[PDB]
Amino acid sequence: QPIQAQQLIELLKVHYGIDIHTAQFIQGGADTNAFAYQADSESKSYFIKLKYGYHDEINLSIIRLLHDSGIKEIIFPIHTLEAKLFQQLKHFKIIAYPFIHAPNGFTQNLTGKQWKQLGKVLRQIHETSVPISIQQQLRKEIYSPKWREIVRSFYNQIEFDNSDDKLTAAFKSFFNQNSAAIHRLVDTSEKLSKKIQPDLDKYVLCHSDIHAGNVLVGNEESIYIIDWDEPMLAPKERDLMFIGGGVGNVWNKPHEIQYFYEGYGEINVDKTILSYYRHERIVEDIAVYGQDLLSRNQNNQSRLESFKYFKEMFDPNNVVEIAFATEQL
Ligand SMILES: Nc1ncnc2c1ncn2[C@@H]1O[C@H](COP(=O)(O)OP(=O)(O)O)[C@@H](O)[C@H]1O
Ligand SMILES: CN[C@@H]1[C@H](O)[C@H](NC)[C@H]2O[C@]3(O)[C@H](O[C@@H]2[C@H]1O)O[C@H](C)CC3(O)O
Ligand SMILES: [Mg+2]
Ligand code: NI
Repeated sequence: QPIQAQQLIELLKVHYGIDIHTAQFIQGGADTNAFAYQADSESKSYFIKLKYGYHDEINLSIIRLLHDSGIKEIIFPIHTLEAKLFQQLKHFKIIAYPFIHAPNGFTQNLTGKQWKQLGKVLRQIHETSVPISIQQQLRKEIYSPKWREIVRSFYNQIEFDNSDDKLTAAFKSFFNQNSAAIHRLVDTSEKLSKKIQPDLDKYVLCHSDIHAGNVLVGNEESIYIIDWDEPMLAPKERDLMFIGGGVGNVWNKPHEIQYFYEGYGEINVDKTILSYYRHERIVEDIAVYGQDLLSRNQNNQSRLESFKYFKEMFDPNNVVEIAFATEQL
């Protein structure tokens, strides 16, 4: 909600030379730095992002590399009048894209054919060669204990309190009920991290967060991998962990996993790194949701979501049960 309709309209007119007659702010949003609007002209619809991050230029750098590489399953930004993929403004950055109406994977299942196409495209991304100038700017997999420590710092905080409101209490209670599994996730991630032999030579370009929510499933063959904010250099397992990973209660049907590899190309998958990620990723979520639900912070309009998502992870056939089900790797 930084600017208003008629304010974005002028900014798009001045910097993009586009004549928009209607623009609406969109809900959801990543949070903090991340606003999204739908702006329409007489003939087209645009999806506008007003970012406030730092890596936006290096990430645009990655889709620029992917577009050069011939990957069509990505939404290429719209050029500013200065031939740039983004317009640097006073306090924020503008990034326009054409508007894609397809629903994400949490709502639309992929057909066997689309599953093959996703495997084919992920392989393409992984096989993509990255210029050393970009590799030096991309974060690398260093198996940081950062999130495991934060979750542990929670261990000794889940105790009855009078200052906590209903939400905080319900969270501590839920935490206590699943304390065993929570420690197991942290311990298994820590354990597996030491069992892994870091071989920088086997690191490929990874999306790092390619679950169903980051896939727009259009008609057919018109699917799109979005959310290119965390690309990194790491083992391919960083991304393969999602196939059959169960994020969002989908992508948890074993028979689709084969459809996927049909296009990715059945190859050797390190079952240990693949298991590490499935555990570590949940540890990260526990840590992020945990901090939000404990800080108490009033401006936390997110606590509601954080709690819902937190518990969502422990549901039947969701990410926790799938990570624990080693026989699925
Ligand atoms: N080009 C686009 N056109 C239409 N909707 C889009 C477009 N890009 C993203 N979206 C919508 O926004 C949602 C979140 O996008 P994403 O890039 O993952 O942002 P965030 O990192 O905040 O989750 C997607 O589920 C989709 O509904
Ligand atoms: C910054 N990336 C996002 C964060 O990691 C976020 N957790 C703080 C993730 O939450 C999720 O893992 C998944 O993907 C979300 C990620 O895309 O998004 C779902 C809506 C909720 C989830 O629990 O299923
Ligand atoms: Mg997303
Ligand atoms: Ni193109």
